[PDB]
Amino acid sequence: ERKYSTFYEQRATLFEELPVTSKDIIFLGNSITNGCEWAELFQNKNVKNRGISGDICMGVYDRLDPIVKGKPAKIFLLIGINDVSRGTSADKIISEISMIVRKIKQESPKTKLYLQSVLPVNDCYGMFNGHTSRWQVVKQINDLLEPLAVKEGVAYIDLYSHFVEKETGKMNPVYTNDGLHLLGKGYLLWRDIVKPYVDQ
Amino acid sequence: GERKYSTFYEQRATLFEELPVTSKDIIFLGNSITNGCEWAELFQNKNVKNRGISGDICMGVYDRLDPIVKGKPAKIFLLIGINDVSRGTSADKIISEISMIVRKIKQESPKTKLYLQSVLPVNDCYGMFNGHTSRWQVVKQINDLLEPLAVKEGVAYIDLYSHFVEKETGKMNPVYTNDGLHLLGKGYLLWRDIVKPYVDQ
Ligand SMILES: [Mg+2]
Ligand SMILES: [Mg+2]
Repeated sequence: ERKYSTFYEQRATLFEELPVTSKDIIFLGNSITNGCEWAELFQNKNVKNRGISGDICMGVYDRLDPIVKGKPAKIFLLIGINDVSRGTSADKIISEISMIVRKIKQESPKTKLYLQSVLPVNDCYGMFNGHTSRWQVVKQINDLLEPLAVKEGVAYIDLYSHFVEKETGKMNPVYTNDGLHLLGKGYLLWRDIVKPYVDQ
Repeated sequence: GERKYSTFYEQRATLFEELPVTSKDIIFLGNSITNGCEWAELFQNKNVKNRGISGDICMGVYDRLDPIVKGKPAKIFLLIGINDVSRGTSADKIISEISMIVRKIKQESPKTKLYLQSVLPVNDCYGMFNGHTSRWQVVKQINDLLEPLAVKEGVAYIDLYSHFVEKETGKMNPVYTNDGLHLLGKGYLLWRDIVKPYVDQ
């Protein structure tokens, strides 16, 4: 909306005022990143939120500078579900994620970059139909995102296999109250999956 | 619309239920104006924690005190009411509900220092959140009563409003906002400057 536009500039202007240091562990993405208290979840003061609700691949791309100038230890990226909601193809989304990977590697070569599987979605709550109705695209993106990681020599994290239900290909509803965002237990699963990579 | 705000509240609330609160913790508690900051970064203080929920109202804050107060935090910083203003709620009923937050906090964690922060001015200039912005006058009505309440209950009143407002208009200085309601980074630096002395008492 005009709200997501305005919220973007609020969060982006704030991040411009906060220093990133070489010890930092950045979580970078859309609402699913924005929704967490990352330092609390890992109990690690070097872990920082660079999530913006409604963010898309090129929104993340356009605000790398206040993050990369700090040369953080780690970036955990989760992006693309909002690009799905706009009818963008997995291939187009992969090309944009490529720009982010290559920009990070060039501006901050020492940063460990971890590409996180797009999370599954679920239309069972009848919300975010632009997202939940393109549930098949989640798999499409990750089947390309993993080889993108191998080619660019960066880690791929499979969150998807944990959050997904075997026989639907949709978000386990115990992780979500809308089919898109995580409840507490959703972030506790994330924590258990990614924790070993926060402590590499 | 209100469904996304309702589900977002349960999302933030259930996460806070999994996040332990301790005797050293400094809590920023309130609505999207609290939610929007990275508090521990703003104050370079690992003890400072975000319990902001976009869209929250006084009774939404009241109903979620348990997982904050049971850890007996060092400080709570409260900023709440503008979403109640947006529902046509009177400054009197708002104060009434803020008074129940204050007594629950004292009762459950009496060593917790509580700080009551002036409700921030709004500005209809951007034509956004017209529920909030048309009612810019109700801001100062709440604050006229909020300072005497603090004094009554023996808790701090922090005046943010006098720094954010344009005295000529009675509205949010557009330099701190792109929508009439929420803060730009600059907005949060002005907030830090005002509150850091209370954060470090
Ligand atoms: Mg559920
Ligand atoms: Mg402005």
